[PDB]
Amino acid sequence: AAAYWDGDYYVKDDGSKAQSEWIFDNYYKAWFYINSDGRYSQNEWHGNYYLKSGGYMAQNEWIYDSNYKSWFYLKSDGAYAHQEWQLIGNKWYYFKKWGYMAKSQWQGSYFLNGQGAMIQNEWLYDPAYSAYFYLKSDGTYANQEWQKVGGKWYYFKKWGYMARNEWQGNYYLTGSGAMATDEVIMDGARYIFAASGELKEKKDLNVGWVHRDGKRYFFNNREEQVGTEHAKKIIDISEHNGRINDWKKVIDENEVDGVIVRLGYSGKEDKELAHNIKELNRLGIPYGVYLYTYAENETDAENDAKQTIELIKKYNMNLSYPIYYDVENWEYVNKSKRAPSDTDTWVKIINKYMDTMKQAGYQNVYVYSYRSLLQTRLKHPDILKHVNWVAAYTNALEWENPYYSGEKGWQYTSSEYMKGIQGRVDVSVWY
Ligand SMILES: C[N+](C)(C)CCO
Ligand SMILES: C[N+](C)(C)CCO
Ligand SMILES: C[N+](C)(C)CCO
Ligand SMILES: C[N+](C)(C)CCO
Ligand SMILES: C[N+](C)(C)CCO
Ligand SMILES: C[N+](C)(C)CCO
Ligand SMILES: C[N+](C)(C)CCO
Ligand SMILES: [Cl-]
Ligand SMILES: [Cl-]
Repeated sequence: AAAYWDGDYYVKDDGSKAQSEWIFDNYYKAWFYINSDGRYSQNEWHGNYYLKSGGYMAQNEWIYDSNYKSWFYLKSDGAYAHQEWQLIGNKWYYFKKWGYMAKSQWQGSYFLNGQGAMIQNEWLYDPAYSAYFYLKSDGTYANQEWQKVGGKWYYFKKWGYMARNEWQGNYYLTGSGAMATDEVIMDGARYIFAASGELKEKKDLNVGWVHRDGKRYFFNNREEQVGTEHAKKIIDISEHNGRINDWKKVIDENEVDGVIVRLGYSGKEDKELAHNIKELNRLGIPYGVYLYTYAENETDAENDAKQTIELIKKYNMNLSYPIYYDVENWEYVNKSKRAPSDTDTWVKIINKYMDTMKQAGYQNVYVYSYRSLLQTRLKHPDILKHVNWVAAYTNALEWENPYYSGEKGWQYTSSEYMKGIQGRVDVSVWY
């Protein structure tokens, strides 16, 4: 025996201490870097190599470096992988310049997940491109082709963008991207598809707001009249519609009878509320208001009512339509919290909001929600008695409420285009 460790120092085959050099220890079967001070490197990098705790050079292994806040992979010769792909534990990883593992990002036509692994047979919504992509079996994005995914057909355009609300040859991609296999009503027409997706027939329809025999009516997509000649066209607006440049233009050109204006959501005022109220008041356009709730309990509900009342007085609101508690299956952007799923909690929440508003002197207060929620979570006599504005973007509402009787609204669309407004608009028929 000749060469040996002496504390932090290494004595070579001769009598001399190692200095500024790599040594291979046959006992450990490992490489070590000895520094200019004669001591082994550990828990640190030397050029392309990482020396682990105790000095051992990393080889064929992952290292997480807390200083760089990144994973690195040391190859068979110990050098860090960089600007290259590596197959490790039967998954593909990509290493960027300086060895940083790619994560939650594209590398050309491939996408690396939060763990660094190349994704395969997976949907990806990328906010950076504002669209859906599908990573195929080989990891590359679907491109200028059909893919059958989860038992349904989707079409991918140039650069991988999932087709939606559009045609591809004889096939129509619906809003979810899924190929139409039934019927689609659009363009004032009914499109009938084979179960296999090819268009079979188009039939023109009597639908929407129609002026007929000297009067105006609303027809649902089943070609059924909703209400009478006095049916009203009500839009609902928020900061999400942007700044409305010319309110009078919107009203006249689109024959709009009234507006429900977003107050905001629990704890925050809508950015366009001040402007919208100023203009609607100035022009004497009839309006009501709504608040999107993130309530979890009666305390939140009371706070919602307090907020509502504060805003009404602040902006001198003149309410021709009701105050609406907009109740949906809410979820925090960060997913930390979501709406209570039980009916009894919502009975408490909704009635606390109503009671608080009523005690404050506001007697024209109702609930808005979606048909699906009203059939399930919100299906209770003490909730339904307050519901007179229902959303269902369907061919007919086909929903009865035994607990409310009187004037009511059906929000039949969130995709209408109107003169004087940028982008899509929510519209209701009031009857
Ligand atoms: C491997 N060293 C000898 C350098 C340290 C472990 O005792
Ligand atoms: C090159 N080293 C000596 C640093 C180790 C094995 O490649
Ligand atoms: C691996 N890094 C390049 C990030 C540091 C070592 O030189
Ligand atoms: C170590 N990674 C998390 C980077 C990949 C292996 O699961
Ligand atoms: C290594 N690549 C990612 C380029 C191909 C594996 O499918
Ligand atoms: C999928 N895109 C082509 C749009 C970007 C990533 O390569
Ligand atoms: C594209 N998906 C099928 C994942 C849903 C779209 O909303
Ligand atoms: Cl390297
Ligand atoms: Cl619904």
